[PDB]
Amino acid sequence: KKKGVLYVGRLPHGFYEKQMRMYFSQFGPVLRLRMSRNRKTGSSKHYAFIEFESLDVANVVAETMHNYLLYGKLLQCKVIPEDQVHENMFKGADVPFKRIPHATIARLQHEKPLSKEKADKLITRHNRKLKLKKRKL
Amino acid sequence: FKRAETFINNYRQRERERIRLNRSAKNKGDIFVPDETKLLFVIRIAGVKNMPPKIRKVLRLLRLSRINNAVFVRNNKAVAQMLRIVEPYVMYGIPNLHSVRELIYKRGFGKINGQRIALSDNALIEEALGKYDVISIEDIIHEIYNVGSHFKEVTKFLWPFTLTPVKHSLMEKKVKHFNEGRKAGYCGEEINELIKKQV
Amino acid sequence: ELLGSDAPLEKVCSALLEYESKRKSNLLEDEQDDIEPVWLQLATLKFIGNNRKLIPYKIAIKNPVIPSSSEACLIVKDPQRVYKDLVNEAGLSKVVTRVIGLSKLKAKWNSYEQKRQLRDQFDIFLADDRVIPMLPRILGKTFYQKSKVPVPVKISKGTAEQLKREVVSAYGATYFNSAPCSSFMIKCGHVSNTSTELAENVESILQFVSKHIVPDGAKGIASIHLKTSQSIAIPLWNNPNLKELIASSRK
RNA sequence: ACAAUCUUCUCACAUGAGGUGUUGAACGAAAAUUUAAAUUUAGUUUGAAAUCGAUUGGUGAAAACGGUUUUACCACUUUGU
Repeated sequence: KKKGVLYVGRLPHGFYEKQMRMYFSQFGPVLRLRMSRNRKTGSSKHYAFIEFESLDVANVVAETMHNYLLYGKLLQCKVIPEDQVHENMFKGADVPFKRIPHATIARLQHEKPLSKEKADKLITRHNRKLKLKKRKL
Repeated sequence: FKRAETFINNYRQRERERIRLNRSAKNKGDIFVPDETKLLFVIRIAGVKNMPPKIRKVLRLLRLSRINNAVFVRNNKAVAQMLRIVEPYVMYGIPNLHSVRELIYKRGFGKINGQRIALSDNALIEEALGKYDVISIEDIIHEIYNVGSHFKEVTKFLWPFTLTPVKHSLMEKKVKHFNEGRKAGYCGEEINELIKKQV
Repeated sequence: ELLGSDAPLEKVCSALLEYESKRKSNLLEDEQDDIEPVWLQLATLKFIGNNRKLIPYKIAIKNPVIPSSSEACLIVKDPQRVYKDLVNEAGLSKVVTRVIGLSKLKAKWNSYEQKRQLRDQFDIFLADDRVIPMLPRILGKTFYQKSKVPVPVKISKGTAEQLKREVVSAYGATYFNSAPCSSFMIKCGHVSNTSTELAENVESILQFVSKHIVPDGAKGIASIHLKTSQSIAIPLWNNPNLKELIASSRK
């Protein structure tokens, strides 16, 4: 009935979204699963949130997987009450992350086909850029 | 039921394979291509769940889509590149005359009408490969060993072998994850010993 | 002169030293001779790096940037008794404080806390040339992001005199870690260096950069600045031909 | 099945080129840059620590019927020889 949201922390490296759903769906159906990831690189933040169709199922999973010695880490499973569970907390759940290679895009942005007008829009007033430093002197 | 450690263990193995594949393919486009032999014997030793799709496809191209499958392949650059890609799962070496004869005489099955049919009589071989001057098992053996003109046709006709490890000893029957001690990679002449245990 | 047919050095660095000295403004007990380092900035017209090459560039310099009192941890391929004996034989104990085999480094320091403890125990981490590739693992971002990158000391043959030569060369050389970017910062020294010494360091670094970092050297160079951890990036020199170089390259 | 392939050196002629591999979070200075967000980046703190804060450009590989959903490092050599 009530959708129970479960926080899992201290996830061993490799216990990611596919592994969590495949494992936690055993206890019962899993509605939305999102494991936090860094903006720049998309690497795991080692904690996640899961939605279970019934709060009682989330209670059972919390009582069985909390302090689980897994790959040298104790797995922290605790149910978040709905009053601090936020509606946006599942934003981007079940959707694979896109590792944008900002270094690669910036590389192409550095070395891409360019025309005379864009070169003029690049040089601008570099003399003023030098002049600003000269005023700082 | 499955426990969380297996899911993590699978992931670490998958990323282990991903790192190996990138290293082997990128900046390591070199293969040693075992020489002084035009024939190779390859057997599928291991397999992993959620196998990388590139490995999954290369295995079926080599016709090693199931564990304990054994295939005769021609020693060339193309096979060696694919064999390097799927190295951790396959054991390969140089089969001698005794192994090739024994494998064909004892564990050779032909794809007749598209089913696995035992090569018990030369009548089927003559009917299936008569147009290539292949009439007997010995014709199959000669073609395979010498890599003749119709080596491509003979290999396609031949069904992959099933060299499942044999557990005769009481210790072999009891120990866990027994696979005869089958290592992975290139063994050279040792595959004849592995063949001798199976045939 | 290699820069743009001119060398606007000397005066620029003397001014930087005068600025650094002049902007001076409990008591503490664990004091060191640490001074603000000298940072040479260099902007190129293209990304000099395809990917972060976690192996530093042994830019040989005549005024060492590493203080001679710095303790060194030597990372060698196992066995470890062999190179411990060689260090003692060559009298590097005051310099090569600890020698660690590779497997022992992989086993005894597995925690990040253990990795951090080992990292802070030493000032420089020398590593055998044939075990550098292993070190991106076993050390992780605790070393390779927190300003402790192992140095590739070449001790393959392993005799007393080569060890001494490699170590003194290791201290005598500055290091830069190539990363994908157009602008990069290289250490030239510290304020304790005189104006002439830093200028000697600058020209030697630029000679190394033009050959082994920028494929087209000075033509690839866009602008150069001198700086410390806090000061203005004082422009040492700017390209006089970049107006046409950018047009030719970006077409 | 909490086991697995993160390299214990290469090639060329003492010399040159190569090795593609980094936990997350927090604090923080001032610099070059590129086309407001993005790349390098001093210096620090930390039990493999965690309670919303996800950024969103490009490449195609299979099912499916030219759309559609599925990849949980597919990155510009860009997802199945």
